[PDB]
Amino acid sequence: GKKPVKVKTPAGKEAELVPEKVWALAPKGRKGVKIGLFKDPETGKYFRHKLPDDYPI
Amino acid sequence: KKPVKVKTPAGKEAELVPEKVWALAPKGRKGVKIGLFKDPETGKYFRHKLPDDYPI
DNA sequence: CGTAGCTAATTAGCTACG
DNA sequence: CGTAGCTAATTAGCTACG
Repeated sequence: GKKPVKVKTPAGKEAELVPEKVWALAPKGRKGVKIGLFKDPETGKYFRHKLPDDYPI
Repeated sequence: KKPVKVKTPAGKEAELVPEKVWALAPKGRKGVKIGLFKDPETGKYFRHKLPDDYPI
């Protein structure tokens, strides 16, 4: 079970979505941010967003 | 559009035209003029100092 | 201090083409 | 039709000098 993330949707509302896919966006040598792929349940569209630094990848 | 004599990160010397130029200066100081270059050898970008007379 | 935008990975959502 | 190729969008640290 992948943990849900609290995100402000592109629509505007807040929601506890669970990422379709998770990966680390980082230039070599150092860690960067964690990016999750989300699907807006409302409009059906996709959007990316930063994840908490301690989110399990 | 004027070429600038820069030392590439690759190590070689080249006469390159900067894609983007601007002034990197704090308040009250002159600072420097910075150019955005692209190493033709590797395709890698790098910043470098431009002459103080360069058109910004 | 000060500006500017590349860099990394990922894929949906296009367009393009054979 | 099927497939291949390009971009938008997502972060923050990095680097250039004086």
